[PDB]
Order: sequence, then C-alpha cells, then structure tokens
Amino acid sequence: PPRPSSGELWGIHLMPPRILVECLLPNGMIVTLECLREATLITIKHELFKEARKYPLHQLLQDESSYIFVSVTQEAEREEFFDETRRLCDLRLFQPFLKVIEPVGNREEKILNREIGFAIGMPVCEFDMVKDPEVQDFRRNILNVCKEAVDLRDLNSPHSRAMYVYPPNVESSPELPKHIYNKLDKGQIIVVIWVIVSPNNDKQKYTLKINHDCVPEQVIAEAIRKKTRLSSEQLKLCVLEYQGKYILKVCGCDEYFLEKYPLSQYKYIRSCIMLGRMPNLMLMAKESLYSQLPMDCFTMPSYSRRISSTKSLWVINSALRIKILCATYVNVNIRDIDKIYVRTGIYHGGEPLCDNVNTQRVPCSNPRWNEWLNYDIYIPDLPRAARLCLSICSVKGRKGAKEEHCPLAWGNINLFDYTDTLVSGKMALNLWPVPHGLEDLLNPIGVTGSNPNKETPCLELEFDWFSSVVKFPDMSVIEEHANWSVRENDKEQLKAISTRDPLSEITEQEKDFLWSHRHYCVTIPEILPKLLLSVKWNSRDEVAQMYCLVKDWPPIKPEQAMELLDCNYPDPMVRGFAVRCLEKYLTDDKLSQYLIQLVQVLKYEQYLDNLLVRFLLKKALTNQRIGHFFFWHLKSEMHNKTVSQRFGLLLESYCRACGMYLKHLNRQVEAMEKLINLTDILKQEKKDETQKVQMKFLVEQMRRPDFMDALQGFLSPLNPAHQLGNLRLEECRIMSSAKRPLWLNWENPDIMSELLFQNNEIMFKNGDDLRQDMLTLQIIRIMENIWQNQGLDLRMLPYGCLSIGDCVGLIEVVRNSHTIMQIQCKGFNSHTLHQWLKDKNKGEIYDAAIDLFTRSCAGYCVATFILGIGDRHNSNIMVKDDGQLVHIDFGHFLDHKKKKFGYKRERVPFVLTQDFLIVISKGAQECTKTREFERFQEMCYKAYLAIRQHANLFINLFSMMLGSGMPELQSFDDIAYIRKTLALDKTEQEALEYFMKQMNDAHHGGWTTKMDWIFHT
Amino acid sequence: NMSLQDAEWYWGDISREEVNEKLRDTADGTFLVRDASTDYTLTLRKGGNNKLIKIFFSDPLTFSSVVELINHYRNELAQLDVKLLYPVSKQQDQVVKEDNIEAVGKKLHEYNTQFQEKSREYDRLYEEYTRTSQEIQMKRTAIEAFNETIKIFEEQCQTQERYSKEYIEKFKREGNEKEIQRIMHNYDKLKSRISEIIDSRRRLEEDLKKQAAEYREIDKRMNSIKPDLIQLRKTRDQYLMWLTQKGVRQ
Ligand SMILES: C[C@@H]1Cn2ncc(-c3ccc(S(=O)(=O)N(C)C)cc3)c2CN1c1ccnc2[nH]ccc12
Repeated sequence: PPRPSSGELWGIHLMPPRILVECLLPNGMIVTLECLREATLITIKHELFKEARKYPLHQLLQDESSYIFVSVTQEAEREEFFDETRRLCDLRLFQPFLKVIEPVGNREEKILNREIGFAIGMPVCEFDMVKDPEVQDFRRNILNVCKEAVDLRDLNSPHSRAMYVYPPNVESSPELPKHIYNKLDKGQIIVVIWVIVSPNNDKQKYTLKINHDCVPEQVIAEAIRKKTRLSSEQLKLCVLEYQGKYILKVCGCDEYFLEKYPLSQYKYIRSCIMLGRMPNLMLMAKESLYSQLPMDCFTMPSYSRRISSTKSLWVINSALRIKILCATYVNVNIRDIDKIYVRTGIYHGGEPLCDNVNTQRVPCSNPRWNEWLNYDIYIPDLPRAARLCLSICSVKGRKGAKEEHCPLAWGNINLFDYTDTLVSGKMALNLWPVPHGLEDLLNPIGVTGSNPNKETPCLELEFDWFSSVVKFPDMSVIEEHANWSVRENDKEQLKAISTRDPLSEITEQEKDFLWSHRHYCVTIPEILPKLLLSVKWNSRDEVAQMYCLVKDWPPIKPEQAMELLDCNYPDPMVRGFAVRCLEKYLTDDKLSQYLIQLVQVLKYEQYLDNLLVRFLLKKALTNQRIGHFFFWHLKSEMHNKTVSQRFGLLLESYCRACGMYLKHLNRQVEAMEKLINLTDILKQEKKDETQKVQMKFLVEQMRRPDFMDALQGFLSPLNPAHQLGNLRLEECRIMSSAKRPLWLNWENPDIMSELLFQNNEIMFKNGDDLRQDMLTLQIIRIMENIWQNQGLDLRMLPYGCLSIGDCVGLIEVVRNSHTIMQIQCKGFNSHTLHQWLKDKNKGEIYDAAIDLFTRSCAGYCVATFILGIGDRHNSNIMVKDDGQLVHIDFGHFLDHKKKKFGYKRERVPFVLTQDFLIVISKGAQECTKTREFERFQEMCYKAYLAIRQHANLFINLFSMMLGSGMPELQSFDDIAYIRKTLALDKTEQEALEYFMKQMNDAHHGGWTTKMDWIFHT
Repeated sequence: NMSLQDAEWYWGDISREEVNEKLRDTADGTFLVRDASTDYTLTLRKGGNNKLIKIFFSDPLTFSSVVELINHYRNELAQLDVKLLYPVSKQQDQVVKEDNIEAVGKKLHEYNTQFQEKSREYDRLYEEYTRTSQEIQMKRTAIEAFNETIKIFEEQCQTQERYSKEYIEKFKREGNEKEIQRIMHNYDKLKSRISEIIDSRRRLEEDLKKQAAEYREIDKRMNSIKPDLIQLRKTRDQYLMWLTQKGVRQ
C-alpha cells in the first residue's frame, strides 16, 4: 500500500546514530549486528559475513558476493536490494532487519520496476495483483503510445533527443504586439552573445545588434562576423559557411534555442524586449550538448508477454429498472435520525436523463429494501455515457412538516462497461464518504466505481437479465437510425447564442431553435457546446443525428474544444471530437499553460483507456517540459483513493518510457521525502521546542551526508531548467508561522549564473493546501498574457507554486521583496511607503518605479476583484525595490464567505489604502484628482473589459477544475461568482458602470470616467 | 388575471442559483416566475431538470398579462406534455415569527451566534474525521507489513530446522554438547523475536479496532450536525432577508 510516513522506520522518523539490525542468514541463523544509520549495504553485508563465522553452520554459507539483502518496506513490499551502495537510512524499512538471499529472476526488470515504484510512490507489483480486466487491458494496450513516443525520439537522433529533453520555450505566435515591437530600434534587438573560450573557461561578450525575427542560426552567423581577429568581407563569409556546429543557450539556466523560430518568439527574448532588459545568451558547440544526451531505450514489460449470444441494446423492448437489495451498515445516531433510504438517478454528465427515484424509507438499524426501482426511460433510449448515481440518505422529520435530508454515503456506476456491455446481474458497491461542503443528495460529478476501501458501507444491487449479454450498438447501426430519424434574422440569433458564456441561461425555446437549425450551425462551428446541450440525450433518435453532425463537424479553437472535455460533456464522440482539435491545433505552449485542467478532466473519463489519456501521455513522452509537470500533477494526487489507481497506472506507463528523466525525477522525489520527514519531526516530536532548539536540530540533520547527498545536485520541481546545486545552509531557516515552512536557498551551478540569479530560493510548506494558490497564480499568468497581447503592460510577476502531495508543496520566493508591514515597521505614517520607494529609487529611475507600482497595482486590483481572492492586508502584499507589487498567499477564491455569512455582495479584497494612493499620486494632497490616478483608473477599466471579453476561457478553466476536490470549487453555482464579477448578463457599458460602483463603494468615492453617461464616449 | 404582483409564484429580483435551491428534488409540475437578466422567465420542473421558458411563449401572443399566461397552463398543457401544478409561495413569511425590527434583529443575533458555534464544532469534527481516517489507513498498511515480516521470520525457523536436523543428528552421535546448545540458543533467539513481532502486530490490531470505533462515532456525530447546521443557516438567512425587506431599501 502507500507508505504511511516519510520516516526511516515504522513509527521512527529518524534512526539513532547506531542501530541494531536483525540479519537472517540463508542457513537459518539470526545475527544481531550494530550498524551506523548511514552505512551502505556493501559495508553491512561484509560486516555481517565476518560476524557470521562466530555462529553455527557457517560452513553452509557461500561467498558474500553470491548474496543480496531483502526486507519488508513501509509499503508492505518484500524489496530486493540489488543496489548495495544505498544506505540503511534510505531503504524505507518497516522494521530493523535484513534477510540474506541469492538473487533470482529478471534483475533488469526488477531494478526498473523498483525505480518506477519509487517515482510513483507505489509498488508496481500491486498492479499485477489487480483482478479487473480493464486495468490489465489498460496496462498492455497503453504500451503502443510508449513505443510510438520513444521511436519518434530516435527518428532524427541526436537533434530529436535534444528537442525532447530541451524543447523550445516559445510563444504560440511569431506576431508581436505593437507596444512590444515599438520597444525595438526599427525592428532590431541588441543581444549579448557569450563564449566560454576553453581551457581555463574564460568569458568573452559580444554586444551584437540583429533583427528581432532572426532565426537562432542567423544570430550565430552575426557572432561569427563580429568576432575579434583581421579578415575581409569574402573571408568572413567562408568562415560563416562552416557554421551550424553551434547552438544558443540562455545564461544561468537550461533553456536552449534548438528550433528555427524568430528570436522574439522565444519566451526569454519576448520577456527581455518587454522588460527592456538585455538578453544574455551563451554560444556553445552542438557536440557539447549532443554527447551529454543519452539514447533512451524502452523495454516491453513482462506483463505484455503474458495474458490476464449477444443482443443489441436497441432490440431490448423494456423500461429501465434496478433492484436495491441491502446495505451492510450506515453510521447514524439512531436517536437523531428517523429513517434511511436509497436515492438514485440516471445521469448523462451532471444532467438527469429522467426523474430521480427513491426506495422506501426503512429503519437505520435494518438497511434492507429488496425493491425494484422503475425509471421513466426506455432501455434503447440510454445514451452510451449514461450512469447510475446513488446515495444512502437520512431523514429527520422532527420540526413541524419540515424534513431534513442528508447523504450518508454515495456511489456512481457506468451502466455500460469499457467493452460496451450493459450491466447485468448482482453487484456489490462500496460507498464513498460525502465531500465536505456537499449538501446535494447525489454526487454525479464524483468518480465512478467502487470504493477500494472495503471497510465502508457496501450497497448490494441487482440489474436486469435478458437471457444474454447486451451490447451497445455499433456506429454503422447508429448511422442508419439517424437517416430513419430524418428569414436571416435567425442567422443573427445563432451568432448571439454562440458568443454567450458556457454557463449563460438557455431557454427551452432556444434549445428547440438550436436543434431546428442544427444543419446551418456548421457555418458557426463554435456553437457546438450550446447545440450539444439542446440535444435530448434521453432519445436515441436525436443522439444518432448528433453523432452524424459531430463526425463531419468542422474543428474549433483548442480553448473552445477544452469545454467539451469537462464534466458536462461525457459522450465519447463529443470528447473524441474535442481531443482531435487539441491534436491538430493545441500548441505545446498552451498545453503547458492548461496542463493542470487537462489532468483534472481525466478524472471525468468513464474508462481508463480513452483518446484524451493517449494524447496527454504521447505529449508528456514527446516534450520533457510537459512530462515533468504531467508527472508532478499526477504524483501530487496519488494519496487520493478516488483517482490513485488511474493515476498510478498512468504514471507507471509514463515512467516506463520517459527515458533518463526517471533518474532526475527520482532525485527530486527523494529530496522531497527528506524535506517531508524533516518538517514532520518539527511538527510532531519537536513542536513544543523553541525556534533556537529547532534550528540547532535543523543545522545538525541537514549537515548529514545522506541529507547533503539527497538535497544537492537535482533539478527544481518548480522549473526543471533550474539546477539546484549546493545548499547554502547559512541562508536556510524555519519560518515563525504556524505551519513552520522551510525557507531554502541553493547555489545556481550554471557557469553563467551571475547573469540570471546566483541563488535559487524556495519555500517548502507542509500543512497547507497549495492547490488554490496554484490555480490563482495560473489564472493571473493567463490574465497578464491577455493584457500584454492587447497592449496593456500590467506586470503581475506571479511566483511559481507547486503542490507535490497531500497539503505539501513548493513556493518560489520573490527576490528583493518586502511586505507592506515590513516597510511600515522601519518607519507609522501614510507617506512611509512612498518615502521607502523614493529612498530605493533616487533621481532619474524614480518615475519608472512609480509607473511599475501603478501598473502592478492595477493588475492586482482587477484580478483580485474578479477572482474573489482572500482579503488583502499589509502582511500578504509585497513590494520589490524596483516598485513591482506582488500579492502572496491567495488561499481562497470565488464566494468562500457565501455560507458563513448570509450577505449577498461581491467583495473587493484589495482596497487601495491612502498609503498606496500617495505612491500612485507621487505624494500629492488630493490623490484621486491627479492625472496619475485617472491614468491608473483607465488601466483598471481596460484590464477589466479585456478579461470580460475572454470570460469563456476563465469559465472553462474553472469548469475543468471541478474534479480536483477544492472546497470552493464543487459545483457550477460556485463558478457563478465570476459571472457576477464579470457582469456577463449585463452590457459591456453596464459592466464597466458595475465595476466602477464596486470600486466607488470600497474606496468611498473618487472613481470617475472621462466617457459620457448615456453613451461611453 | 385576477391579481398582479400579489401572486404567490412571482419572486422578481432573484438569481437562477436561488431558483435552483427552490426547485431541488421537487416533483414534476413545480414552478415559479422571476424577472429576466434584460421581460420575465418561467422555471418549470420536468424530468429531474429545471426548464427555462421565456415570457415575451410562441409568436401569436394570446396572453393579456403574466398572471393570465400562468393560470391558463395551471388548470389545463402540451401546446411539452406537462401542466403547472405546485407553485413556490412567498411559507417563507412563516419562518420569521416576529413583528418589529428590534425583535427580529435580536432573534437573528441569536441564530447567527448558534450557527457560528455549530459551524466551528462541525469543522473541528471534520478535522478529527480526516485525521482518524488517515491514521486508520496507516495502521492498515503497517499491519500488512507485520504480516509479511512474520511470514519471513517463520520461513527462517523452517530453514533453520531443515538445515540443522541432520547436523544435530551428527553432533549427538559425535558427543558435541556445546555445538547443539549453540544451535538451539540461536533458534531460541529467533523464536523470542517472532513472539515479540506477533505481540507488536496484536497491539496494533487492538489500536486499529479502537480507532475504527472512534471513526464510526465521529461519522455519527457529523451525520447529526449536518442537517441541524443546514436548517440553522436557512433560518439565519431567512431572518436576514426579513430585515433587508423591513428596513429602508435603496
Ligand atoms: C514563498 C512565498 C512567495 N514569497 N516571495 C517572497 C516572500 C517573502 C516572505 C517574507 C518576506 S519578509 O517579511 O520581508 N522577511 C524578512 C521575513 C519577504 C518576502 C514570499 C512569501 N511566500 C509565502 C509565504 C507563506 N505562504 C505562502 N503561500 C503563498 C505564498 C506564500
């Protein structure tokens, strides 16, 4: 099973310096050997075999080299220790012992399965045990994706290997916004190219001036020309013909310019132009990189070599009926509730296909019904994605006529299996606990399948029998049934419906209209989500026709196809169409930008094997930047039993084909396990000890060779292009906050670290759920991108944040930043903030600081209002010395105060205090009357309307995250908040009036508009 | 068409989300009319879904008023195949049983106090529920690891037995007392250790039986608070709405 802790033994976080180890010799003898906690297995084996001579039957023992050790791990697995260089403290032993064995079987397979199992945080052998033929089919059938990916990697070796390991960090389009292009000197960029003139490793700079759209080779060519020598024009041209033997690298990190894209399309360069900063690049030989790249080999696993009448659904002439037999138990106080019943529904997504049907009410102590439930649905009319959603509810009818109904346990089942067979006969289903905050009696958004924990309420069911196996009809049979089923102001009406947000109201009249004009709809292909909701899914006549339209449907933008992958679109044809759009039009840039949502929608998939999982796995195995985050997002959810089987099987297939990255990922995983263990000691055994005592314990344990080996020389999980070198222990500290996070600092080991950052600072936090911050930071990045592409330079500077498990993760530290409270403490007055920024930015550079402060402040003012972020104060807002504002610890979004207080109003988390106003107004008396404030308001108005125009994207992104299990994001009614803050049911002008009134109410006046009252002009 | 804004089914300036709470788990035929996002919107419950029918329904308009359009389908209604039955009435006036603003305000302060205290107890119980559930999972993994450990140590006794049987046979015939004693001493140490591992599993099995019992009791306590907490919020929210309506309105 999964490891209970990250400790060195069961119930012992850290082993004492010396420990007694029970050694089981192959002659049947037991030897107690005292070992040093960090001694390697080769040492222990040698010390044991010396000692073993002083014990009976020593003559039966072979040479020590004939044996390896085996023991039980904290995962209840008998692990064979083929790697004798590993230390005792790193073996994850359950108890202090080791059994001596002669190694047998496939050594190679066992070593790889251990490495995969270590990465995934679950033993591979657990999958071989699983009886479900769907799991065993998934494991075998997914290997074609693995083999495809690895073969595309060796296609154009070594360039194709380099392209996988170091993919180009490029924008989706080469076209630049006007305000970015105007920052250039007549379409030209000044770049600094550096050469490591080996030996002695000496640096030389070349202040080069070239066209922004120059392909990396064109940049290499100019560096060849501008080199210090003396040669003529014809001599400089022939030396340039010998080029293409070099590659461009970013100074300070592992970013490479390996593909022929305009220089300005590379995110580092684009960012450089924007910030006005000088791009520092390093020229290196193609061979220096290609030699460092190993050839990746995929091996077919052992499980691949081994093995683990029919009526159409449409010929079944009957209504749907399910027998609810009994439930083993329920946990209810018999004195507090009156009766228990089973609530059931037939769903397609989160929409019922017929009315919900309940069993009769029965006593708490006797959960037995033996009742056939009848549904108002004709069996042939069942759509392919139909599900049975049920729950055991309690009823408390004590106050008047008023009844209180609450779910006790829930479960969901696909009515058809992965092989299209309709469920038949008797079925036992283990129920799941009700998610905190969920008040609805059924949970149709929740996962399907039985609860793996069998010490839970088990509901016994019975499905109909039709003297045979019932299969859903084939496409050919569906297509023929669709044929059997068969002024221009209405063309303008369709255009208006297609522009509306995914959660805007659709009337029955609109549904009938959309369905009546389903054939003209093809002209406006983005109307497809609205049209699919108009379909009567409880009718095979309409569905068959919808399948015919979907097959020949024109492709839509990926940001629109993503909606068809959420919990509202369960149909495999609809999801298939959506996946094909992403295959064709989704760039690696955008895939990385929406990966988190794409991973969450995998949870919605009815089956393990589907087009989406195949698409995502292919991409993770074609692009290491995607692979890294694909791994960490799946790994972060491995504790969650609802999704751990699916994510574990997926992770297994990823780790089996990612090549050399498995070694780098295992280094990241073991660095994290040691940080989890260190923080667990401080939170548990050392919680009642002082900061000084905790720090002495910290410096002592961090200085251990086993700790220094694991936490130095690995890649940053926040950004794998960042190398974490030697730990700078004098900079490492425990924070005074409640969860006691670690503030860690590493050296950047890059030969040119001084041109990027010499130190990498990261916060490790154990105890807090980091998914909300993770989602908020991602939305801020998408908002800033919309703004920049529209001409608004509202710099947000969102720090990296990664959830690595259950309330555990990494938060990137923002360099040279100070909380508003830290500035206020150094001074008392409302001018203290503006005074600090004047002292930090003297003379000429003063205006740029006020401008940066104003721009960042406006971005945050609009972003926090739209999102409903956790309330702002002087301790969760920071300012950099350059003026850049950064908001930290968002924690909560949307209507998080809806239940707690009955008040219905949109909050303004970020109210600009007199102190912030004094900065923007450059120390003026009446702040709101200045030209600076007027310009700041205009930035807010522009930023707000820009996000409102892109509302469908933000609504889709939140809709895709409903699977996650974030408490503030459980239903579409939670997403209703951004529909209010973005005033989507109002006109563009009314929405701006709305935003202005919200700012006016919170700031007690001052917010005006240069535009007129009647028409905004 | 007897009344206007007096009608029990009309609700006015209330969101779709509010209507979704009012129609949740209701029988086919339940309905209410509200103001549109603009013109009104009729929301009818049919087949487990809420159906939005806009009031401008079809182009040849035979309805004189909003109350005339509703009462036409309330009595007899396919042109689909559903007639307006039970309307949601403005029942909600009964929940607040106080006359003046002072008495209502005093009762709201009481309900909100009770609600925040019950919310704090629910969250505390939920943290205990989570922690207990997590520790039960750890003990279940640790028991499996014990079973595997005990199997290995038992295998070791068997191995000791197979390999020593013929040697003890020879040493007894060769008269080596010291050699037989050294073998049985090691075997005793092995048996002493398996006894200790078995007792450790036995203790863990007891702690898990006790923590599994605590869990069921935490689950029971939460299944009792949940309905009472929801009802308390509903009351609180109803008294808040009463005060908003009774007080000076913008
Ligand atoms: C690691 C992140 C980002 N970040 N970047 C810089 C800092 C920072 C912290 C303290 C100070 S100080 O007050 O001047 N100092 C001298 C102590 C200055 C800067 C932080 C803090 N931060 C968090 C901390 C805790 N929970 C979080 N949840 C999401 C973000 C986050």
